[PDB]
This record gives sequence, structure tokens and C-alpha cells, in this order.
Amino acid sequence: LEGLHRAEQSLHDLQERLHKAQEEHRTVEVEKVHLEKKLRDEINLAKQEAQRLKELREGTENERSRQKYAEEEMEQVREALRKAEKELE
Amino acid sequence: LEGLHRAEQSLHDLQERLHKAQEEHRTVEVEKVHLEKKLRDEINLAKQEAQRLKELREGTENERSRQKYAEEEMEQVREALRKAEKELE
Repeated sequence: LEGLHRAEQSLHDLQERLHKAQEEHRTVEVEKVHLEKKLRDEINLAKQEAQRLKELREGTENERSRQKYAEEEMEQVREALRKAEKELE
Repeated sequence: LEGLHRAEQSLHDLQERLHKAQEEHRTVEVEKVHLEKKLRDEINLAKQEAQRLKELREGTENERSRQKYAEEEMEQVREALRKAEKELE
């Protein structure tokens, strides 16, 4: 009698705990799962975008420099072509 | 790069947690689920046994009182046959 009543309170107890944990692994443990994805996707998106930025900055740099060198040659062309024409008064 | 490395720990830390929960869920929540059931079983088994003990002690008690009223009646017979026979001596 006395022995029972007591243990019962520990059952209706235990039973609510297991039900809160069943409330958590479906409300709490889901905000954390949605979030983990958001975070992981944002991070990977950024890592990949910095690899773009970088690779792009590099590409136009090459192009600039190629164009510069072509221009320094067109300078030489200009001067020498003018010396030719001039010499033929 | 600075602000990334930072949140990367954040994503690693949140990832460890989310892995515990899916393990405690599947090994500790499930251990408390066994125990709730056995506690519930034992509690119920004891209630039915108490009722069954009550039902039987009661049965015994009329099977006993009915048969004590009989022994008294048979006693009266014993005495009435005694006097009848005695008076035809």
C-alpha cells in the first residue's frame, strides 16, 4: 500500500520526463538542425565565393599586365615609325 | 578569412552537441523507456495481486462462515437424535 502509492508518483514522474524529451527531440533539436544547415551553407557559400573573388582578381591582373606590355611595345612602334617617316623629309 | 575561421568553431561546436543528443536519445532516452515500462508493469502487477488477494481472502471467509453455521446446525441434530433415542430406552 504505502510502498505502491509512492512508486506510482515516481511513474507519473518518469513518464512526464520521457514526454518532455519527446517534446525536445521534435521542437528544440530541430531549430538546432535547421540552423546547423543554414550556418554550414552560409560558410561554404562564402568559402567558395572568396575563391571566386581571388581567382577573378588574379585573372584581370594577368590581363592588365599583358596589356601593359603590349602598350610599351606600341610605344616603340610609334617612335620608330615616326623616325622612318620623318627621315623621308 | 578572419571572420570565417571564427564561426567555423561555432559550426564545429554546434555539430558535436547535435551528435550527442542523437546518441543520448538512442541510448539513454531508450534506457529510461525500458524502466518506465517495467516500473509500470510491476506497479500494475502488484495492484492486480492485491485485488486478487482480497478477492480470495473474502471468498475463504464465507466458505468458512457458511460452514460454521452448518456445524452448529449439525450439532443441534446430534442433540435432538440423542434425546429421541434416549427417551425410547
